[PDB]
Amino acid sequence: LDKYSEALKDAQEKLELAEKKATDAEADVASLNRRIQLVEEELDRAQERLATALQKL
Amino acid sequence: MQALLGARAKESLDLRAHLKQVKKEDTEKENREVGDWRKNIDALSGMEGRKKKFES
Repeated sequence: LDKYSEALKDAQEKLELAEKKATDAEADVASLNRRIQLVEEELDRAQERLATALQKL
Repeated sequence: MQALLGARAKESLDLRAHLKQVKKEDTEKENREVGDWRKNIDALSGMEGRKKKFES
């Protein structure tokens, strides 16, 4: 029991840490997707503004 | 024959040059020194685990 309880506190702690890693990694998948979309949007806008600048050119 | 026309041309171009000079002075004073900044973002991506603060 102590071995399963301890194996569990460790599987569970490793899990909280892996889940945290996933949570934080996911927080970053999301922060990266926000930056990617902000930058892709600025890029598409740079390209819209470029197409416009080129049209205005 | 051409005196008045020469005078008006000189005065007009001089006025344009004066306005361009006075504005270009201001544009020239400091140019890169009024440059940009950085604003770095992390988005908590460097999270390492638990923290002393009580929010978590």
